[PDB]
Parts: sequence; C-alpha cells; structure tokens
Amino acid sequence: SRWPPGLAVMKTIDDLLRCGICFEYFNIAMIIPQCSHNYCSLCIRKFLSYKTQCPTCCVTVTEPDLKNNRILDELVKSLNFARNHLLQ
Amino acid sequence: RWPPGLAVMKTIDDLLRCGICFEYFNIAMIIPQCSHNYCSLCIRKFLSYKTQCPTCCVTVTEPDLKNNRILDELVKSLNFARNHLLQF
Ligand SMILES: [Zn+2]
Ligand SMILES: [Zn+2]
Ligand SMILES: [Zn+2]
Ligand SMILES: [Zn+2]
Repeated sequence: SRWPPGLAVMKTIDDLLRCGICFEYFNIAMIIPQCSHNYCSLCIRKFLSYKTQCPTCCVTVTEPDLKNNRILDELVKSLNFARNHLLQ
Repeated sequence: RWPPGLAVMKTIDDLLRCGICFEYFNIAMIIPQCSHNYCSLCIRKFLSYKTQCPTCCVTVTEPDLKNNRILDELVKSLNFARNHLLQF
C-alpha cells in the first residue's frame, strides 16, 4: 500500500483513512456523533457488544448512536484509485 | 493545483469541497440523517433561511449538526501534500 517515488507525504492521508481497530481502510465508516471518532461498521458494532464506550476516548456509546460517515467510504475508494493510477 | 503527473488527486480535492461555499471544509459538520457535510458557518447560515440539506433536501435543523473532525484533519494534510508536490 505504498506510493511511487517521491510521494512519502501521502502517508498522512493514507493513515487518516484507516480504522483504529483493524488498521484497514474504513469499510462502511461509522461516526460516533458525541466524539467524532470513526470505525468500520463491523469493527465498532463488535466492540459495542463487548463494552458500551468509544474504543479511543472512552465516552459512553450505544449501537443506536452510530451514523454512517459516507464521505470516508468515498475517500477510501478515490484514494485507492489514485494510488493505483499512479503506480501505473 | 496538482501537476499533470498527479492530476488524479483532483478527485480527492473534490470530495473535500463544501457544496455551499465551494472551498475546502473549514470546521466540517455532518448532517447525521443523510451524511452530507458542510462548513459549520455555511450550513448554519443556510438553515436560518431553509431548514433542509442543500444536496438531498431532507429536513435539517441546527441541533442535528455534529462535528466531522476527520475532514478538517484531511483538509490540513492534503493542503500540506499539495503545497509540497507542486513540482512533482
Ligand atoms: Zn475496522
Ligand atoms: Zn471517541
Ligand atoms: Zn463552506
Ligand atoms: Zn443531505
């Protein structure tokens, strides 16, 4: 998941688009509205079945709180496309 | 903008642009019911005139809005990258 020579600066953006639970690019990104943290749907829903809190900041969170953060899905798709188009 | 080598990055630029002011998000707010995003001031001003999402027309009021803090970080990071890749 690396860029052509001289695009090391892209790492910051790549890192922002990765879930803190699984380290993969957001898959069906969900926001926790009370704290603005984001996770893959499956990742966060699995965590909340365990503990009803944000796995980053510890604020109380229940499953009905979660909302889709659709723009992150769009960004993941577009960044993957960009990266592959450049490596070509 | 991006040099020709990196023209594809315009796709990422486009996703970080507020649909009200056409500038990169400043203090991004998400409308949770529809997942569209706008600069905080842009959408709050719009809602004082018409209580709807500018893109999808669902009813929205100011108490609905939540910070989408990841977008501000993405804007900051992409600005850095762009400003250091002008001669790529
Ligand atoms: Zn995940
Ligand atoms: Zn949190
Ligand atoms: Zn705006
Ligand atoms: Zn909308």
